[PDB]
Amino acid sequence: TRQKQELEEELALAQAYLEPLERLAALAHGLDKSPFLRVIPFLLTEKELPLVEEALRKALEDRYLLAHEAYAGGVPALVVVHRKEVDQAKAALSRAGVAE
Amino acid sequence: GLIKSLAEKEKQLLERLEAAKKEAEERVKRAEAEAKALLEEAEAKAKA
Repeated sequence: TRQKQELEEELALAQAYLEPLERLAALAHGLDKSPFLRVIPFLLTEKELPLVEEALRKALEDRYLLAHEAYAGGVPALVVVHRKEVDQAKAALSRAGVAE
Repeated sequence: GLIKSLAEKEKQLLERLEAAKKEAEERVKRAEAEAKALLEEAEAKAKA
């Protein structure tokens, strides 16, 4: 009864999030263990994306890469920033009301 | 953007460190070789 319950909970997570993580992973391929760059994953909906893009761009200038791929709704979006411009990017999301 | 620009650039930034470690080691080895042989000449001479 614990094993069956564990499988259902497990299956539930796997079902929700296989496509978002798949999209986010591709986006930050090799970028999750390079000291050089820092990446921040976050979820965006179609309506939400223009505002976010403008908001990042004032915070983080033109020394950033924002690429996104579409899961089945909106997009899980990934921003790539230099290490120590991490805070500038997070402030921009927090201020928008966008969670990680 | 597109991640293929920075993805395939990283694997050149990586080569720029790597060739650096080479020519650091391979230079300090020569000097050690020149010191070793110099102090050997200083024996061959001293004993002669």
